[PDB]
Amino acid sequence: MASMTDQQAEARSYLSEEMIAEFKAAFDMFDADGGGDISVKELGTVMRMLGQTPTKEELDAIIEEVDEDGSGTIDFEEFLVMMVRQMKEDAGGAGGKLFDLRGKFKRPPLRRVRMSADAMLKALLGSKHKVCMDLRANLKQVKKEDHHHHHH
Ligand SMILES: C#Cc1cnc2nc(O)n(C(CC)CC)c2n1
Ligand SMILES: [Ca+2]
Repeated sequence: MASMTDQQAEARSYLSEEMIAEFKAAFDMFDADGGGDISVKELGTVMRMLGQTPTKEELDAIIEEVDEDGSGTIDFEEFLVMMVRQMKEDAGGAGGKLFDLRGKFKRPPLRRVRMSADAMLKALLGSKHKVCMDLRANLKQVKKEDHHHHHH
């Protein structure tokens, strides 16, 4: 835990103390059994609950690209990286788009599309979301060396 060379450490460092305190409630979003690991099913349930409707392949992919253990599983730090992923690409991503083409007040609705991490957390947490969403990034990014090959 001292030799920070993983993606979880980054996630933990890209957030803020009070915001992490709010993320504590994230376990309640689905609530497996009061203490357990979450899989594509459980996760897919919560995310489809916001109106979106993807495939298991989508769920696995987003977890796999961050899963260093080679097993998509959500967990203490594994959960954290998930939440940061949406805000990460929204702040500094390449190709990632919320499909928003109107940055105004009379803008389109939820549309059941990939919206901001803020909007989703507001729905997932059930309006408990009040912390300031600050993703520590800038106008700098590059290609990652992360590319896995395995099918389960
Ligand atoms: C629950 C949940 C959750 C948390 N963090 C995410 N970051 C993402 O990109 N997603 C989905 C789209 C909402 C990927 C398909 C995330 N779902
Ligand atoms: Ca895992």
